[PDB]
Amino acid sequence: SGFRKMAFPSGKVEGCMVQVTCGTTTLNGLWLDDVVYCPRHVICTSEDMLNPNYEDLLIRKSNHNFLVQAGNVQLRVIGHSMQNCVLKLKVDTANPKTPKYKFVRIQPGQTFSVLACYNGSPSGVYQCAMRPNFTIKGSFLNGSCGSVGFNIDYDCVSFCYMHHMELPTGVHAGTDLEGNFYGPFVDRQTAQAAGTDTTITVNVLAWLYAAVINGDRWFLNRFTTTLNDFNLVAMKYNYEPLTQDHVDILGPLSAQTGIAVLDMCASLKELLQNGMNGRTILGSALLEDEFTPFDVVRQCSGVT
Amino acid sequence: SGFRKMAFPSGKVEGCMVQVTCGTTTLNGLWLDDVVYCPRHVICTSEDMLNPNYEDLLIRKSNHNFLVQAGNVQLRVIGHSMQNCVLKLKVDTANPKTPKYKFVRIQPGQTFSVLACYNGSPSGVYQCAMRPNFTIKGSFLNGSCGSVGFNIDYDCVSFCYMHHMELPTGVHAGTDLEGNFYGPFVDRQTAQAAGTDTTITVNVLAWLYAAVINGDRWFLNRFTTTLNDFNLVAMKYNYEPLTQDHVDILGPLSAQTGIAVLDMCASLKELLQNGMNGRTILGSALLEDEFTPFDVVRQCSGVT
Repeated sequence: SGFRKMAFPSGKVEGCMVQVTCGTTTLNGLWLDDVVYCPRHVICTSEDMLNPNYEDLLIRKSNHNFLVQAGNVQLRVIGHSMQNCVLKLKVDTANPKTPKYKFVRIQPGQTFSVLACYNGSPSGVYQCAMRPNFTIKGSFLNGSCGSVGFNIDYDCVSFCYMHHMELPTGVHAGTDLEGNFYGPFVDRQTAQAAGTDTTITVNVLAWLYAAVINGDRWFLNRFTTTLNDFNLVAMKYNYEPLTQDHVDILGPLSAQTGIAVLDMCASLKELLQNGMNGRTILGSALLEDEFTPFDVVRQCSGVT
Repeated sequence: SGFRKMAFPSGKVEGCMVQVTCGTTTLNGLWLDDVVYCPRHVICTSEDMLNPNYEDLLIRKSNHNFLVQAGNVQLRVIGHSMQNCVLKLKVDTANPKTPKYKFVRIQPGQTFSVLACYNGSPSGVYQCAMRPNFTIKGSFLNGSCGSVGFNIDYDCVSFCYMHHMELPTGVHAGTDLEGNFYGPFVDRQTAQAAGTDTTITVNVLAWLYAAVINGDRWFLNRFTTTLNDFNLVAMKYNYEPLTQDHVDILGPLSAQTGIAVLDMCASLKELLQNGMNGRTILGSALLEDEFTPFDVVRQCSGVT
């Protein structure tokens, strides 16, 4: 029993982190096979970041200008290319600790673990969600760029995120491992405002199911609702519309608890309309939306 | 910027987890040097757990009755002893992945990372605090016993916790790595009620400092207080008494933010008396007490 904001074990990703230095800029790289992936803004002076022309900046860089250190051993850079907003540094040594891996582009509402790194060294691991506005709410200081987000499926690391930017509002923007930003963000120090940070309704419902499974039941009510009725209330509270796809995804939690998804929707409707009245659910005074239905099943069943 | 409930990177501890089986009971062990540490209740049938005589139960066990598997390779058990509530299984092979390590007994209010494991396989990592009543609020299913709690200081793992028990209230009890329970708990399936789960005041204050550092300032007020005045309010709200030792420990956060500890105490006093009025602090609607002053400094400075 008990339900915790749980990250994937980070060892497999720890073995992939390196330091990348170009001129005076140091950040993190991801070493898989004989390629090191890092944010292309490694080539920028903070001055460059105001209006960088990356293709022009990159012309002035050679293989020997990219200093790649794995622990306290230097890797030899034999090639470099830009793919979207990431640099791929070809090295002469395959990472001997390369796990089975994939690159995946996640959807908003999907959760992942971040291994926060500085100078290629892991400092910590925490669980995130891709927000509906394609930001994440991370913990990233200067030097943390190139820190990665991931999921693990048994022995296969799916990399979904590389850290690039903090917006002036202190929220975070990055890319997939093909270097494509999540959302409309660019690797330039300019005005970039995030859109509405809506609540991930399907994740809230998953977490309410987690609460019931774990003995927190005070919020279960005598009501039901419809998708359309619930959605009128979701809209008012800046919750994402709930779709039949979401209801289908919650089916196994519905089944396990014997609470129909639309009944749990009606419980969530009353919580939105009435608030918590100073009560808590799984040690939270707000409705948690950074657990997916898959997360709740995994944690409640003990998948390794 | 941003402040997250962050666990230590778990790789060093992942390399230490093994499976221990005795008869039909399987749980986790910690492999350091040529010793595997596991809960002594590995020798119990669920029947035994009602009133176990561990010395008597252990007489019927030989080295070959303890099956220890590290990945899918069996370790040869050449000795076994009971120390308090843990078994030490001597194996013929030193763990080649043994990190630098210490065994530490933590105080209530101290935080640590848990690597939740099943069948010697890591499922997840999360951050805990030793509660003032010497419980932890974990996420542990059947098979999770022998999962460990730890802190990392650069390259040295300090092991502070081994998981043993869930109380009927769904909170968790375990030992240090010398096998001494935290608090008054015993490895017996009997009535064991936890005492008052008080709030770790010094950790709340640390987290309020983290909030200010991260731009969340709405709760800073025009007031100050005294330790004695604050403590009258702490008592009423089941907060731990604040001591001059706590004020001294908060000194670096006081210094960095320029907010006197007793001024932050007066902000916390108003939050207790007035509540949050539907506002949040670092994405929480309650006062977070599972960050130590050391945690806040580490995260806010980016220690690896």
